[PDB]
Amino acid sequence: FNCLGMGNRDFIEGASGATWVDLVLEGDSCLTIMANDKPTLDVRMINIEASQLAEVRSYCYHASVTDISTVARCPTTGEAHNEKRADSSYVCKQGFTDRGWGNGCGFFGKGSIDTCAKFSCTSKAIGRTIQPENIKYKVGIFVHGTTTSENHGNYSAQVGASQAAKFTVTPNAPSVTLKLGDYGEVTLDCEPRSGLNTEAFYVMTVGSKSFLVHREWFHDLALPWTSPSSTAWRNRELLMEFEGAHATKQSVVALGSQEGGLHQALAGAIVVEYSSSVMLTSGHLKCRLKMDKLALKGTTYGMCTEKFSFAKNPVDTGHGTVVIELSYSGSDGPCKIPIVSVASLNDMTPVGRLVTVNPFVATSSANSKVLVEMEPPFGDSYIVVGRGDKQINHHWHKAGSTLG
Amino acid sequence: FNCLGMGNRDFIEGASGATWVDLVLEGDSCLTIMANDKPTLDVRMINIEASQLAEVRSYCYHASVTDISTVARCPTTGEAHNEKRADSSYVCKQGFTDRGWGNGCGFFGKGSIDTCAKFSCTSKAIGRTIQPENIKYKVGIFVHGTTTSENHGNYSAQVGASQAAKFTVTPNAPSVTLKLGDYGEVTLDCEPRSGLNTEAFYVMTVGSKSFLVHREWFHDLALPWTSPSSTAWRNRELLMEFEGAHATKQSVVALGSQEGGLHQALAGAIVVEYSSSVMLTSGHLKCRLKMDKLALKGTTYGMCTEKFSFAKNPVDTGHGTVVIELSYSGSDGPCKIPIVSVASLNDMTPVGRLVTVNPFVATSSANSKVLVEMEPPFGDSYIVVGRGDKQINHHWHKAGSTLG
Amino acid sequence: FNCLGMGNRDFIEGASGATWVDLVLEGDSCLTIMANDKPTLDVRMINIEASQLAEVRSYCYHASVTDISTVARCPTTGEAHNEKRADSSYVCKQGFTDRGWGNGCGFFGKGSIDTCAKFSCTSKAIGRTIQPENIKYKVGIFVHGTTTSENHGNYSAQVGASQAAKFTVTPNAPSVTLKLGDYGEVTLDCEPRSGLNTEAFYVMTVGSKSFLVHREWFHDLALPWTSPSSTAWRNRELLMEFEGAHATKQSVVALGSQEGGLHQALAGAIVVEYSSSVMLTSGHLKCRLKMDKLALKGTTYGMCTEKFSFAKNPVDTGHGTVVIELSYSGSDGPCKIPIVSVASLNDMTPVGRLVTVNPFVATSSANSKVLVEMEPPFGDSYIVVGRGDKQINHHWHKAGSTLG
Amino acid sequence: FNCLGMGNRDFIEGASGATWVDLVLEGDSCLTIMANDKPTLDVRMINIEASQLAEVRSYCYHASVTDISTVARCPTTGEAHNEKRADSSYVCKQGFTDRGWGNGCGFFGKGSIDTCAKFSCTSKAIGRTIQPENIKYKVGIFVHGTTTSENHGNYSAQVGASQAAKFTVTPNAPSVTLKLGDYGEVTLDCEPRSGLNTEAFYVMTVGSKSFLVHREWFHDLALPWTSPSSTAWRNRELLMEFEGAHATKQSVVALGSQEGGLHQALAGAIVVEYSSSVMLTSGHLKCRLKMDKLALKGTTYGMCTEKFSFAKNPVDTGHGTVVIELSYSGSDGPCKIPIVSVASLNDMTPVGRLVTVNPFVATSSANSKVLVEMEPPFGDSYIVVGRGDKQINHHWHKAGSTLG
Repeated sequence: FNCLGMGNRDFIEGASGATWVDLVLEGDSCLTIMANDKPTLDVRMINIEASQLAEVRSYCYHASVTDISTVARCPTTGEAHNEKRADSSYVCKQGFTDRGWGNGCGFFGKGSIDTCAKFSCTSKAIGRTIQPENIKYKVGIFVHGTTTSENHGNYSAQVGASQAAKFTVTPNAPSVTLKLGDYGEVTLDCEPRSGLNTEAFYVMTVGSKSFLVHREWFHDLALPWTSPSSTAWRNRELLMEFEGAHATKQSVVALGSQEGGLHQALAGAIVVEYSSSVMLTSGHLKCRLKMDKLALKGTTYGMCTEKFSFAKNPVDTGHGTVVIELSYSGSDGPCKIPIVSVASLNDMTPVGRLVTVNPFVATSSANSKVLVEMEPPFGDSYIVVGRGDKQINHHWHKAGSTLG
Repeated sequence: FNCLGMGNRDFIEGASGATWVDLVLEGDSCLTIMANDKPTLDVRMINIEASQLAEVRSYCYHASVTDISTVARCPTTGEAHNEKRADSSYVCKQGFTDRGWGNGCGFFGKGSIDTCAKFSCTSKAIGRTIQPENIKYKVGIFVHGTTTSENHGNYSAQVGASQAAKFTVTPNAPSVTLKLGDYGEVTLDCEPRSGLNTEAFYVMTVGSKSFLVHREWFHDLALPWTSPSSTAWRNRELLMEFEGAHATKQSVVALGSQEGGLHQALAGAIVVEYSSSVMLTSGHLKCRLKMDKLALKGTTYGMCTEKFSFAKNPVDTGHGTVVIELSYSGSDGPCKIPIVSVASLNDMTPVGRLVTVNPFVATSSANSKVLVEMEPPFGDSYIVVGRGDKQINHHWHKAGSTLG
Repeated sequence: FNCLGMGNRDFIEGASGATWVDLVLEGDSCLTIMANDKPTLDVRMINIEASQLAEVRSYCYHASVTDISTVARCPTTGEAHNEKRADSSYVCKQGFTDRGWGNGCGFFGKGSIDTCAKFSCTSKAIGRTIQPENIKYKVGIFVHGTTTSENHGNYSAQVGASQAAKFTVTPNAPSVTLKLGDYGEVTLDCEPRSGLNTEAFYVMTVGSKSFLVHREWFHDLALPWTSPSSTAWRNRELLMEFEGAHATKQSVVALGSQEGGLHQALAGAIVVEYSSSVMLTSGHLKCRLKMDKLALKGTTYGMCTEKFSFAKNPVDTGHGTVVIELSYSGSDGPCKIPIVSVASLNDMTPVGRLVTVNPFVATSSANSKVLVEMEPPFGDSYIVVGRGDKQINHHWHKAGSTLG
Repeated sequence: FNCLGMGNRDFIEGASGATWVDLVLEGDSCLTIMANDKPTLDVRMINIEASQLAEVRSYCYHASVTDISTVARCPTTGEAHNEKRADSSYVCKQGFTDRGWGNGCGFFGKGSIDTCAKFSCTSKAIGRTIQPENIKYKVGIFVHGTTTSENHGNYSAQVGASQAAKFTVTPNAPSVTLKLGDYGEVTLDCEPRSGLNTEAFYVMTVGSKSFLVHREWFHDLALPWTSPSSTAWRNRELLMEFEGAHATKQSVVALGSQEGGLHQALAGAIVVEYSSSVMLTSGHLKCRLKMDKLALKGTTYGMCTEKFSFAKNPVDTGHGTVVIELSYSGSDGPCKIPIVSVASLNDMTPVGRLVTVNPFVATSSANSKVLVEMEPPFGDSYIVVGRGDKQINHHWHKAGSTLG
């Protein structure tokens, strides 16, 4: 639900003195937001849920052809009529067959036939339309408070400490205030109506899969169709072959399923999960994250007085940061972790910066663990933890591409 | 099995003094052969049977993907190996997933994965090749002896009177003599090796249907294949999608059946029935029909002496002939029917001609029926039946297209 | 201008007692109309002329790319601007090139460029629309009066004898009365508005040829376009390739002509001649031909008394008629030609019928020629010309398909 | 001809103690080679020249159709023969036209015609094949001796100082020794036969452009063709339309040029310059560069004693290096430039490394300039130039991606 470890992570820095930041969150992106005097926040799109889908029409890709009958007349006795032309379920076709004395006619020549067969649809793809007002954006937010290697990405654990929440914004309720315990509150003013091209396509369901197809390409589809406004199948003939007629009988058969060809045409189309409501992969939700009522807690606790150790030594996170896990030996917590990223032990001016702002031991229990993410400078530096003569340190070297 | 009534009927006239005629018989054609002093014959291709088909290869159009497993390793610990790479039934694929502290790795970055799945073919199309020496042409022959409206097209009935037979010619036995009772014998010298382009294509079986496809188009088919010379499926990946991998697991699924797309590509291809042997629609069999030992029987019987009547009045057959059915009142048969097609009753010179040459009452039973086909001249003429003062007659007018 | 000899000739027979006949005349068809007590008429569509074509838009299929210039800036000095972006005749494109000390920049990296080139259209296809009210149908009519082998199909010659005319019908003037001398007058009430699908397509001109293209297919054309409502070429880039940029210069070239590809897409499209006005191949003009004021002249002249001869013996015209040319030896004309088509010389009842109704020698000059078309019965008949003991005759036999 | 500034530059490091290095040089790549105790070398592919191209065949894409004639005969008089069927330059076609009395025939029906027209090819595309033994690889080599900002990329200037050469390798002479003055000699053993897929395609020339097309796709081309083995155009009809024949005349015209459609099919095909010989864009030439007889000159000259200055301050080259230009005030040259890249002025241990190994003032003239490229460590360092109390220095900070 938060960012550390994700492939797609971006860092957004609030401008100087600004209590808010503009965000563009997408289906796959995880954003880490850092603003002056604010705890660091992760924000990520979880999903987009469109609920009230309405059918536009259906196409049969697999038809059933049964109950074939042919009525026949001799040459010169007029056109055959098959009484099944009265049943709207049946497809009928006028034809002719060679007749003569050998097959029951007094005259030789073309005898009339009329051949019918029941058409039913075995499998159909249903096209549905999305209404822009029935679109829920679900978003996860995480505050970089105290966490461990083990629990950092554990949602229920972070909810536990008032350090994460999930919430929904809709066109109708595009703004949400959510309290984060002692951190106070953040609001998100989003623009859910300018997030998705809702009506430039349909949701089409084909078997176990559903797609986002063009709504024009969908109309031009060459298959038998039904609408709410036309319950009877039209263009049924597309899925049927009237075979060669002979004497007084004629075969009629349905094509095999056309599903495979649909998945063919549906190559570059987005795939989406559909049950009662559709879940959209692609998100483009703009939001303003407001942090005027968010606070950095723990900024004035006394500094932890006892020794720390590295439970996990620093590793490059691949996001242009470095992360450690500390274990704190003391039982004087809650307390502020003295930690800085410096150029040398002889000069303690902070040159690196913390992503986990204001790292904090939050319990009086001994040996609790605290994960800290930071951005050391390029070249050599040291991570120095602890104060006075309890300090520990670790060298770091941050480099980039080798020669090439 | 014979021609009267068929849509596709041609008339072939033996040349003057010639005891044989060259014939080209095709899948659908019925030939009526008339030669000097010979009874009229119908000859038609019944079918072409290729027996000893040999597989060239098979293509899977519907695959089954099961037993998916993924083995995963952390970044810097090397490439994952999935032990299923040892099973030739499984398709495997190297991949990578984002790993870090959050999903069990001491280091952040791309962790190796190796994902396998069993591939089995649910439905395959089998391509077979025809051997030009294993091709039977089955042919029906009919002699225009005595027949009735009722029995004319009845094979067992004509076999009864020695007036029809069926027979086979092969490359190995391309000539057949067949006795036709008192009519004697006819031989057919055919050229079965110059009848079919046997090796310019394959017989391909797709579900319940079989087709004659190009043997080059068949090689270029993009599907997983097996040969007798390679029992293991190759190019299996064509019917599989390795889905997105995440952490330590990855989905793998088979495409749906591709059958429908095959019937698509198989539009202008010939359809053929295949069980143990294939039956070919298209025939082009050249034969010489030899009639030197065939005779017109009944040419010197006494003329029937009693009255005839028209059981069926003359009708245009649509083949440029006219057909009647006579009933013969006499019991002096077997006897020759006196019948001619003349310009007027005052001039009995034959101007029309008989297709049923030498019509004959073949029994002493009273009231037997005899069908007679003939070609009256254009304009007015008369069909005159009987001799002396027992004669009956019917006017005929033969016209063509109205003004236009 | 009339029918004898044409491939596409139909015969239309006025109904009994009817002074008018409904006609459907098409681009290629020639109609012979026969009505009771009326001279026989030929009617044929000559052409359809749409005049007031209006442009809908134009597409350039061959462009000229000239006067290329590139303006370049060093990395860190900002985006290059090419002053030709002010000229609407020029197409411009922002780019980048590798820069460094070696090519005049204090800094290494991507330097900005801006490259322009003049676009002019060398050859364009112009799409025009037809207005249904500006459509002239030109029609030729011919009356089967006296004609010779030589002059029968000679328009100026028939106009000479008041036996042919040409005339126009428009939506605005859909009815025309035209006098035919002593034959009186015929009127044609046509429906020019229900003759052509005028607005389901455009007239498109590509070089020396013009076509009737879909008006939707025409919009979707992927070429640079101009309208009367937009005089500047849009989508010019379609006919240009901006080549690879290097340092401070970049090549830009036009594609070659696209004309050939248009003729490719224009395969099944109708071809039409366009100059000031378009001439349409396809006609479907409905007319009522009214003959209440048309008369058969010559019906009561005295019968020609002298000998005729066959200047040309009877030949099958291939239209289900037979035509002769007579020479008339007498100088008693104008006079009625006694000619009939009979079953035998011993029975002069007319059984054949004249297409050239009331054949007539129209001059007192000796040895004038008169062409006569007729429809003899099937089988044998005679053409008997002259009266009393001056009569000549010719046998005719009319047959149809040989046996087959 | 050398690398500094190029977009595509790679750095190759000779292995420890190794006097040779394996290189893969490609059409666009520039390689900088650094080996122990050797001057740094740049090596780049300049081009690949295939000379002895042989035609395989030619296709006409633009035909000229002229001198049309039609010979015609009346129905029943037999087939027309056009005497131009004797000229191999003419394309002829049998046809039929409606004939009758109106256009000079005694009989009505289909009259025979035979229509011919001269075919000449206006423009043709010629397909040529490359012989793997006639392929020259041209290669530029540069030694990182003394150079200035101004002359570094100036070939004639570097040849001047024995610091660059160009040379050719062929299948027949795949190895080249080239002397570089006081630097000694380098040899390149290349594998020109394993560099290009010479015979998997043809060189096809279409107007002003030439392409590398498949040699199979080239055979299947549907255009009129000629080979050295068949000087007469075959399949000419592809570029001609025999228009509708009428009476005794028939139009015949050539299609327009097909060139545009070729450039269409030739989208993803490589473009190459062809005159007498072809120049190939794509190179893949493997070479072993041997440096056993190459030496670092100047390694034991006395250190320059006077002051340097920065003529150009250090800039990031975008290749993961930094380059400066020094001006040397002294006139004691030739002399060794003391220059090092250190962590701090208080610790002169070299931590950065020189790409311009052993930088050297090569003249006694005052104020000569010397360019130096180097790779400082990440973070802070200093470039220190000069010895004793004549030293100058410049701070450097090398960083990478900002937070994100």
